[PDB]
Amino acid sequence: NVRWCTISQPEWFKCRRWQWRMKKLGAPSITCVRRAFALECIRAIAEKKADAVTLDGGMVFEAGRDPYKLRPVAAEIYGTKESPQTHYYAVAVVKKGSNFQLDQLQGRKSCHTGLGRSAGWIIPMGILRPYLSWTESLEPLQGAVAKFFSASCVPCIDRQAYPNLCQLCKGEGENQCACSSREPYFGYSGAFKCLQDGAGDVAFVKETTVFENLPEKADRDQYELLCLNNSRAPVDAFKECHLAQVPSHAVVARSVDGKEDLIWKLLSKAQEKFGKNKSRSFQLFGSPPGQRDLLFKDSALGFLRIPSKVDSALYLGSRYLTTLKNLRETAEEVKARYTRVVWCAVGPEEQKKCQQWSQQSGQNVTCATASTTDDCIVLVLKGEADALNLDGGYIYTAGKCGLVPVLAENRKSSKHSSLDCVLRPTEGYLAVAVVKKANEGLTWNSLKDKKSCHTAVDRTAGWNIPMGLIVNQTGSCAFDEFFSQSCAPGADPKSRLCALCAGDDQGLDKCVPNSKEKYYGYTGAFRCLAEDVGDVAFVKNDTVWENTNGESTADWAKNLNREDFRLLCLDGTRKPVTEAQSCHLAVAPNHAVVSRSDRAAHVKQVLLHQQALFGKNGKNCPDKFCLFKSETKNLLFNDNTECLAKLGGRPTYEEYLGTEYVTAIANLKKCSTSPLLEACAFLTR
Ligand SMILES: *[C@@H]1O[C@H](CO)[C@@H](O[C@@H]2O[C@H](CO)[C@@H](O[C@@H]3O[C@H](CO[C@H]4O[C@H](CO[C@H]5O[C@H](CO)[C@@H](O)[C@H](O)[C@@H]5O)[C@@H](O)[C@H](O[C@H]5O[C@H](CO)[C@@H](O)[C@H](O)[C@@H]5O)[C@@H]4O)[C@@H](O)[C@H](O)[C@@H]3O)[C@H](O)[C@H]2NC(C)=O)[C@H](O)[C@H]1NC(C)=O
Ligand SMILES: *[C@@H]1O[C@H](CO)[C@@H](O[C@@H]2O[C@H](CO)[C@@H](O[C@@H]3O[C@H](CO)[C@@H](O)[C@H](O)[C@@H]3O)[C@H](O)[C@H]2NC(C)=O)[C@H](O)[C@H]1NC(C)=O
Ligand SMILES: *[C@@H]1O[C@H](CO)[C@@H](O)[C@H](O)[C@H]1NC(C)=O
Ligand SMILES: [Fe+3]
Ligand SMILES: [Fe+3]
Repeated sequence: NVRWCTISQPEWFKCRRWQWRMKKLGAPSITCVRRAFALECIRAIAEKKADAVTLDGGMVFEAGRDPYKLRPVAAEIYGTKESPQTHYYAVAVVKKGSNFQLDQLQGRKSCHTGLGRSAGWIIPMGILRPYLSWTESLEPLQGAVAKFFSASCVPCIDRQAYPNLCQLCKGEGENQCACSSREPYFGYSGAFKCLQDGAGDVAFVKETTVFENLPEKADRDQYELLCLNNSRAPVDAFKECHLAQVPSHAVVARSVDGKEDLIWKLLSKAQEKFGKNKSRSFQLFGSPPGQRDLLFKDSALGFLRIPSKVDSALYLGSRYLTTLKNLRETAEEVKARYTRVVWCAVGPEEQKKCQQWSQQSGQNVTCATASTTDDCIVLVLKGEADALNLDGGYIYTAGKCGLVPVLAENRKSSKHSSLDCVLRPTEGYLAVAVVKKANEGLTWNSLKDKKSCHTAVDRTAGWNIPMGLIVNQTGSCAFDEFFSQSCAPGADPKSRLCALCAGDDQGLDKCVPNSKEKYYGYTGAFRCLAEDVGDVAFVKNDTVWENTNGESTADWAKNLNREDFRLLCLDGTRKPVTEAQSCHLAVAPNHAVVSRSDRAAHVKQVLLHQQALFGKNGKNCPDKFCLFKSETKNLLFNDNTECLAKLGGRPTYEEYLGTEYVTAIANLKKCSTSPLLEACAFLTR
């Protein structure tokens, strides 16, 4: 049983018509909950009084927020049968023979589909905003818009407060300018009817609205499209004369106990039975004259199922998310947001370092925190954060979600002193497998059923290199059953890969992938080996050196003689820590700062500026703040980092990491699926 939320009597009548029509096809059953508007349904679903409803992108946004916390489980697909699309275009339709252009809309009368709707509100108001003369302190956007156009019809608007924005609305009193089918001028088709009846000079609807209302070209010849360059165009030239491409309408459900399986089941069979061109009796994507788009959009081809990790912000995307959120902020807030760089911190300790950086940077750098690196990637994707420095295996994940490399970590080399660190090339680190010397008979061959220590899952040295090699050599994909017990932060806490993880000093958050887990990272995985919790540690060369022989002042690593450890070589021999060059697993590319394509240049410029103040030969280091020092913790950047080096021209994730490593990651990735990887797949549609 799925409870569908309807916001009107004509929508309720279709649901009920769909409910009876379902029964004979066998499960699931559909219930028709009656509400008045979109937010009521949002609240109904959140309160478990209903299960599904289809919203427009502006509503999708609001439904994802607290305290609703709803996610889009399926999206409507538009377009043709052979040429589908899962987005649409917001356009401005004018009647042919008008002298106004897009700039000349002040003092005109307009038609809108709804307040806070994609094509009808959000999209057109982000374009008109310079013409608005909005002084944000005196009134809201609705107040600036009210004095911009003369009369109008924008349903859902406060009729009592902005009567001119409801003045052109064709509704009957105290139901006129309503947020549903009650107002005849509501919706895309209702907006077109407002233009067609000559009430408004322009209607803001989608690209197919004029095609669905005027079947013959002769009547369609009397309309035009206002383009962005302040020109005009014919209605079939929408793909060149639109305002923005907006993501399609999605069905939403609860994040927890959402009934998404039943919802999809029901949606799949309905679309297969009464879809577009499927039956004579019932049309799912077909609704009555005078009341279009009931439940779903009219002439929608079907439903595209959305991946579990994709939320409402991810579904909508940073581009739409910017424009929506930018309308909510002021010009100066918007200005300041683009200027500031928001760094993403993984964990508690990193956040503290970032906050110190922020205050020392005079709020030039701002922080955001996530508990994992993956969460931070997601925040970068959402636009909530701007950047973070990442290990190569995470860079793969970020690049597959479209983030690009900006600057790489560059430490002290053996050759140059000449060429500046910024202009000096990265050398790459050596991936090693370290053991205690006192456990003789431990070779690379005798590795099965031993205890292991990894920096984290998906990382280069602690994960991708040894597990990729082991999978290849075993010829199996069950890495969970290779070692007897491990500590690989990022695995299932109830699995055996988390079995040796410590948690904090209270022992909570065991196997978490951040600095609060005792055995996390380069430092923690060595510590795991050093304290004899595991038999092998997969880390880099530098870690062994930095944590032995008086280098580390930490009490666990303070009494460590470097001659008590060996390096397992891939030829079955052991070697001392001085011959890492002849005994390593692979060479890994250095950790780099990733960012979004449009933020990359700004982030780069800013990071160069910050490096001069707080870096290795920083002006404020070491008396004020040192960006690369974290008390051997490697918070934000590795403590050994000499500077952040510039990369070459255009490099993608594949170019930075390298074909061989990318393919190596690729083959290892076939053994297990990542939800985030599935979600980024869908976002790069
Ligand atoms: C595997 O990783 C190794 C570590 O990353 C790497 O060895 C490093 O190699 C680089 C260049 O290749 C060396 O850089 C050179 O450093 C010298 C100056 O070094 C001296 O001072 C540093 C810093 O000392 C201070 O800071 C530390 C820690 O913050 C404090 O403990 C210390 O008290 C100081 O306050 C120090 O690290 C060096 O110590 C090393 O060498 C001495 C003997 O010389 C040893 O007794 C000691 O245990 C340690 O091994 C040294 O005192 C500089 O003048 C040169 O121009 C150059 O920049 C690094 O020092 C070296 N690091 C270490 C820890 O050895 C290996 O190259 C790498 N292997 C491969 C195959 O890649
Ligand atoms: C684990 O095994 C897999 C499968 O053998 C390894 O992937 C293989 O990697 C090699 C080199 O990285 C690929 O070969 C290359 O092919 C190209 C184009 O044909 C050629 O120009 C290169 O010179 C090279 O020969 C090979 O295609 C690839 N195999 C598959 C099935 O993708 C993987 O690297 C191994 N893992 C680790 C950690 O070494
Ligand atoms: C912040 O950036 C501005 C502009 O580049 C610069 O003048 C200022 O000194 C910076 N402050 C810090 C501490 O980075
Ligand atoms: Fe819409
Ligand atoms: Fe690494």
